[PDB]
Amino acid sequence: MPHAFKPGDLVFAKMKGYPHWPARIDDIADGAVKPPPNKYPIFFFGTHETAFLGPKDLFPYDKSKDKYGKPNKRKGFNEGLWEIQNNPHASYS
Repeated sequence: MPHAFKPGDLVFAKMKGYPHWPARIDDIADGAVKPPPNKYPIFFFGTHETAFLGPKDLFPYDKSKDKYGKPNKRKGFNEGLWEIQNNPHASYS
């Protein structure tokens, strides 16, 4: 059975106006800005941008990849598909 989301989990994350996007739940480094309550720090692969999202916008990657894991014209998307499949836990800083 599912647990709550934790750092390192792989997802497609949904933002208004964007396709479901390959991403991970990030850690929050000591001294780093914390998300709002009930929000997670989401790192989006390919763009390497961060937003704060709650679970309603988070789709576990294994369950969802057949639906959402297809190329897209949007900037950074296809790079992001490579990253989530091939090195999802690397430093992209």
